[PDB]
Amino acid sequence: HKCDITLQEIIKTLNSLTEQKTLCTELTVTDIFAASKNTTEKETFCRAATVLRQFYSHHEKDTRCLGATAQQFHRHKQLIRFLKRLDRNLWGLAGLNSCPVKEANQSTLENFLERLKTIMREKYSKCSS
Amino acid sequence: HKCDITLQEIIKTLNSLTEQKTLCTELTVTDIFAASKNTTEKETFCRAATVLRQFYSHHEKDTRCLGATAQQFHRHKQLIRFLKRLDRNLWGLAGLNSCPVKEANQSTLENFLERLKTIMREKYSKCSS
Repeated sequence: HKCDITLQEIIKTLNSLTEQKTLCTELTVTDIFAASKNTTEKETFCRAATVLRQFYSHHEKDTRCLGATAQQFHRHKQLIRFLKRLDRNLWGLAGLNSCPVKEANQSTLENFLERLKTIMREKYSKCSS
Repeated sequence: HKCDITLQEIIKTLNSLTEQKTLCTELTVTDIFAASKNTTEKETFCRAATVLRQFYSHHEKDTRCLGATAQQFHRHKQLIRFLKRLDRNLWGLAGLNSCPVKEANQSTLENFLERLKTIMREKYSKCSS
């Protein structure tokens, strides 16, 4: 499903995420957008899903991210919860579960989500205009 | 040719370009990096070459870019001259001349060159480590 409402759902989760700033948004994921050989939309999504799942799963109980204050902690749980939401939407959208993340270069989660946001709006615009 | 010295030559031209700031680096090229379906390394290069050639060719004698002072003019010619150098290196590297730039979203040349720079360092690292 390409022009599915799942898209607006990924876009809405992306929107919230790219605003929320917390201790963990500076940590790095494998820049699956540093490729030149390329894969395919389904692959691409499974891959972006793969790094995202690895991340929150590696940073759910991370001491560097848990936050000192209550305001910090709320942000982290919001981060983890929405990262899971993005993941849920991207897995079913891909319909894949096979992923060769052969990329070496890392990208901060922040700049990663910004790039995902762009790629998704490209999909969206191609689904209307 | 993948692990060719042509790579260091693209990387060196990229390095200079991403430092030089002129009136025209805020103008937009077709974000050929906004794709999800993907193409291939050869294709990718022909495409990045395609947008780059369209750009300098559309902005060589652009009134908005020519610059008032002498210092401004020097920068523009340096911009145009190196954009041509990047193009020369990317065309032969691709070995292609067929390009379907079906992307709608635009990216500022500045943020475009930064992304090319990243993709190229990925190639470079895969050629050594």
